[PDB]
Amino acid sequence: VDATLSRGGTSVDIPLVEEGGEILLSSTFGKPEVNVRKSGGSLNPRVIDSWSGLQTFQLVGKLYDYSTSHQLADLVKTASTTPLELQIPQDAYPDTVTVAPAAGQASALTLEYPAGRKDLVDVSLSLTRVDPNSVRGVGDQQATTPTTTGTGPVEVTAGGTTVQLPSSGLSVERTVGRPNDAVRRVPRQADPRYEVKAKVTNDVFTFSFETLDNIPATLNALTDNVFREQLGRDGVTLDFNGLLGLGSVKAIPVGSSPFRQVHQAGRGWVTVPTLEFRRIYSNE
Amino acid sequence: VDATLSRGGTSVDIPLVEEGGEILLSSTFGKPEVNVRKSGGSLNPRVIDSWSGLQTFQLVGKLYDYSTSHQLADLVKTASTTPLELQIPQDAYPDTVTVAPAAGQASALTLEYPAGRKDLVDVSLSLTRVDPNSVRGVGDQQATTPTTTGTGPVEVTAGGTTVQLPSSGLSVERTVGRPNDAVRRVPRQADPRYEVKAKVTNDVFTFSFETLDNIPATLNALTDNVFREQLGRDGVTLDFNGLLGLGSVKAIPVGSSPFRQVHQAGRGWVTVPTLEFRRIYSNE
Amino acid sequence: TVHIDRGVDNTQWFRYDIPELGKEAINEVEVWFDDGEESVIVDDGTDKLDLQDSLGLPSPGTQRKELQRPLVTDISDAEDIGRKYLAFRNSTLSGTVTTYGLYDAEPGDTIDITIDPRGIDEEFVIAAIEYRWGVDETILTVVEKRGDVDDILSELSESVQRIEMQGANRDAPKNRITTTNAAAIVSVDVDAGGTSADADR
Amino acid sequence: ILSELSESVQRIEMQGANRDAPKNRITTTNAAAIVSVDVDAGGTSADADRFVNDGRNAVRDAWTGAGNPDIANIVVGDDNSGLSRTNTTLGNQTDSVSVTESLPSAKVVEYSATLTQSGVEEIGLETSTGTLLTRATFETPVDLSSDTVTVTLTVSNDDSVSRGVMTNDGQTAVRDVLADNSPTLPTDYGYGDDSTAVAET
Amino acid sequence: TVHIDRGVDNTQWFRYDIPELGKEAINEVEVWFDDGEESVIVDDGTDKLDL
Amino acid sequence: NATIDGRQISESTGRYRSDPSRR
Amino acid sequence: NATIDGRQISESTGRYRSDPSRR
Amino acid sequence: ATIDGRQISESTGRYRSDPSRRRGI
Amino acid sequence: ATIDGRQISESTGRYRSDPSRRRGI
Amino acid sequence: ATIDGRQISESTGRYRSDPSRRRGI
Amino acid sequence: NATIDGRQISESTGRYRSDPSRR
Amino acid sequence: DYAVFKMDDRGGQAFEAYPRGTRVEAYVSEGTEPLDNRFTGYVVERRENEQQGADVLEVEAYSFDQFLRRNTVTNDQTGNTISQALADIIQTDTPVRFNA
Ligand SMILES: [K+]
Ligand SMILES: [Mg+2]
Ligand SMILES: [Mg+2]
Ligand SMILES: [Mg+2]
Repeated sequence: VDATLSRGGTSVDIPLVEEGGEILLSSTFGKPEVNVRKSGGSLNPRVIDSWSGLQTFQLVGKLYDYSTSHQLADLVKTASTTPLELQIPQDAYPDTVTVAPAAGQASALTLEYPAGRKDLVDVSLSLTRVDPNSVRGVGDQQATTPTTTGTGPVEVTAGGTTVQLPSSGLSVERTVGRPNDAVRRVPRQADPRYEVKAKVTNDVFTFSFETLDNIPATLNALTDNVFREQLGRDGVTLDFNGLLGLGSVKAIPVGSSPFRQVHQAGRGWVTVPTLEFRRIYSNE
Repeated sequence: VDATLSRGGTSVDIPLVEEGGEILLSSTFGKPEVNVRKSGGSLNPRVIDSWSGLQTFQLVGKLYDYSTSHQLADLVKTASTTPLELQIPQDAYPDTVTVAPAAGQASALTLEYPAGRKDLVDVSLSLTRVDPNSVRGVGDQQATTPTTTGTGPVEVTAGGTTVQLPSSGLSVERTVGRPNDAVRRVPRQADPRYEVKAKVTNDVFTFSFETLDNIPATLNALTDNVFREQLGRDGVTLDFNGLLGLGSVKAIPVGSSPFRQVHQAGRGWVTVPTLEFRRIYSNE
Repeated sequence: TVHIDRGVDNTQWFRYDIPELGKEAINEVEVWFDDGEESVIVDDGTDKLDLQDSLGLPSPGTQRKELQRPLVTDISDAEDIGRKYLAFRNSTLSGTVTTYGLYDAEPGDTIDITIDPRGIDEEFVIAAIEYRWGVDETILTVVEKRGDVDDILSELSESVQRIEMQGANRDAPKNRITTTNAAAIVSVDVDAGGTSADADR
Repeated sequence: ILSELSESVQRIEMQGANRDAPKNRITTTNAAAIVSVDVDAGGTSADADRFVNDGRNAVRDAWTGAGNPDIANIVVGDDNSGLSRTNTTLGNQTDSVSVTESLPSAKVVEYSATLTQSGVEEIGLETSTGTLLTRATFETPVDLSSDTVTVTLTVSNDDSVSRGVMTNDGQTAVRDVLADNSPTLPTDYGYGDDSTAVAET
Repeated sequence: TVHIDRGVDNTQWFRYDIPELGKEAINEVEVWFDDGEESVIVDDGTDKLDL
Repeated sequence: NATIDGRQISESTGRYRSDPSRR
Repeated sequence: NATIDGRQISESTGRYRSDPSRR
Repeated sequence: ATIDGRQISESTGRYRSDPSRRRGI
Repeated sequence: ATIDGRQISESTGRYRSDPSRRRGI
Repeated sequence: ATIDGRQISESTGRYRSDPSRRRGI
Repeated sequence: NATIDGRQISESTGRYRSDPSRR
Repeated sequence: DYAVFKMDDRGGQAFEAYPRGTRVEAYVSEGTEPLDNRFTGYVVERRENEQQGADVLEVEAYSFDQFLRRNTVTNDQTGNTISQALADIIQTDTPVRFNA
């Protein structure tokens, strides 16, 4: 029917609906902590199984409002000692499992806002099963997605110059993860221990668009002020101006390939397959 | 239409033509040198941006002359402190940029001479943007492709035995790069510094063909004399005999998979998907 | 005397490594002094009693070192030798904290460090500071710095030097030798019928 | 390699020692008084307090018998920045008032004054000679209008010190050092043979 | 005096590293004793002749 | 996975990792 | 990217790589 | 993969000295 | 990849000492 | 990956000796 | 293939690997 | 003889349990076999570090052989049998139990 993810008073329902023959739920069972002997004088190895196993849930679905999507991002990113509980609507699973965002992963949650669709968000969740009684931590960090009520364009501000992203072909993806949390082996439980850490998280916004008019000016302004400048300790201000109900975030392009300009034969315009921003310190 | 790549008096115009909706020009902007904090007590990381960015150009195109193809390879492979300058026919780019062949790569330039396709050469170029004023080095090393005017078969000579490669399905690919050049971060400015090193380059010839007749003799001669012998400090003489205007090169097959004999169900012949040779020391 | 106003807040650290170093600690030093003719025992009672109660030993848990300082004739100076030996071997915090900036900061300065995951919220003395460009790291060593293999080697080296220099008359008549240095370059040019040699030696 | 060298060095180190030498003994003993600071400014508690290095040294020098700190003034200021052990003065002093001294119990002393000053960020106890003993800071400015500032100093044993204790009488002496109140300063040392565990009483 | 009855059968090991160590070995030791006034030579003839 | 003389130098940190979000 | 006790043992060589010829 | 020799040698120092500390000095 | 400092230092001990064994002590 | 213990110990010796050289000997 | 100061720390084990069964 | 224990910690709470000289015992059980005390010792080093987000506590412990190692023979056993010597040395110079 519909899958509930909750943490105390906060609850999000994820429809678990997809087209046709698509994978809605994947559950992987693992024994990552078995020692299989690499050598020895027999034909077949000796083994030892002496620790908790892995269970991973990969949930795919669609959300019907942006507000719920931001609540899901906040719920996944938040550091709290309160168990994150997952309710799966299929008989092969118990009514509630205690979960962590995927154990070492930058991408636990992917939210996609594709072009040409309204009030329809693609959700991908990776969750690790943990022991319900072994959620351990000291810190508490409530995550908040900045929200506002405008209609305005997506604006990148750096060094006093504001660049408005083209609306044409505009597609937005948000990835969220908690890679600094530790999921650790326990001797004789079925499930691992979850160390909740009040530490740095992953939060990334990826944009794709077609640049159609004032093409040099638009691309040059972005590349001059963002890529060909040293941004210091500061970064880009990335303002959604109320598109998807989102507000203003502080970010920086990270790594070797965060922005790409693509020219195709026979076309009078420039494609941007990726413009990738990681969220930086501003949550003081 | 044409993109111009030049160094002093040497100048190669590359048509930048392709079929349908193929990618002609990709430009990737990056900040490889941003420090994003992997940990810390914030929800979102602190960052510092203090160094030059990265701009990479990938050019796909075609050449209508084999002579020009050899000039392009020579130009790319040559060590010289004279700037390699690129002129791009698009308004988003400044009229000239200073470039290095792709920073760490063995494959900066690929030239394909496919079966059929008389007087059509496929070009792929990877170039890194460098500071016009920060091109530094000592040595000049002019790269020369050996050229001759014959018609004869591609001949492979090792240990006094000569093997003529089948004309049937014959394709030639050449790969050129300068991995020993340093492209180095500098503070306080947009583009990195180019250290031109009069040192070893990458120059590789790949052949694809179908062996139709005298199959045992042809394949055995190559395998017995090249693969099952030790070649010592010397190698193989690879003579094009004027095909594509090319002459005689000294080479060796390198690695695990330089040569493959492929047999397919219901076919009376052997396919060689790759025969890969790297150019060895020969200049005195 | 000095404090660094810009502390290491919880948002400002990004790596830490904080031990208590008690590997080399002992609780008894006996120092022989005069011409090896008199002796003093320096006696850490606390550590001996704690090891007894902890391990369940029949008697106090003595761990001992013997030193001879034969030029020392004052007992109270021999005490200081032994005390100094104990003090420099004691258990201490000696942590690394990784932050940014702090170019004005020096060893001997004080700084506030808050690390919530570690339960640290204190004012500490900087023992050492290290600056890394490129990775853009400032690495603070707090409270104390201890070596590793270099600590073993330096302790041995000093001991060897002390034993080597025994019996040397320090009021001995000095003598001097001066190390001085000069060179002539002989250049060779060879000309044969107006043709210069390509190489000469 | 190191063990062999070390074993060799030790053998040569101890070579001239008379092992029937007269033996002497020094005992290493350790105790601490915690002094706790509370500041109340017109019903508002200070967010942070430091017993500064000058104050620690004042008590140290008094314990040697040099002389007691003469606590005279409560000083108030307009700067909450750079609170440390190392503070010798207020950040920015605005007003100064003469204290009244109260001794509510053994182990505690109170200094209080009535004061009018807007925008108080910081408060301190100051001796006649200008030595700062404590500095306390407020997160938000306090407006004082004939309000009582109280500084309370409480003396306690450091319960982290193993197998040593400052007695109730010793803690009273430290209080009396601060209160100029004829303390029973160290004049003597004793040794005994009862092993019954240490207590304040 | 004690034997571990279980043993290590050919199926029970799974890594090994067995050297003969001989880089420290010498064949003559001379010891000065009695305030350095007398000496004794300890003589390993086998190793001397084998070398 | 790295070895010196056939012995593993990889630390047996008991930390789990599990498949990334699919996209 | 490799670590001992959480510190990186990779050198911060400021040497660029940029993606190879497409083929 | 470029490995920093100062980083390795400085990181491993704790473990290099430990056998010696176990044996006294 | 997380590398065990104990196993690096323990494995390389034979090779760290060899330069000195080559020179006597 | 197989790592040569001789190569690690030979390459890092430079850096193992520097802390002690900084302190005299 | 790994390097400290340009020298290879990988052992020249003269040991072969060849492609696995296709599947 | 030594032991190394690796633990997860929160807000440094476990670090406080292991002051230098505190008693540590390691017990082992495989299957349904009863616990064997395999190591007894005392803490010499507690270390806590940042390991990729984890707060990792290493406790390092030494054992009783340290007391024979870090002590010296005080009186001379010249003209004693090895029996008489062992009695003298262990009873005077070491904190361990003597049983003839
Ligand atoms: K009194
Ligand atoms: Mg000459
Ligand atoms: Mg207080
Ligand atoms: Mg008084």
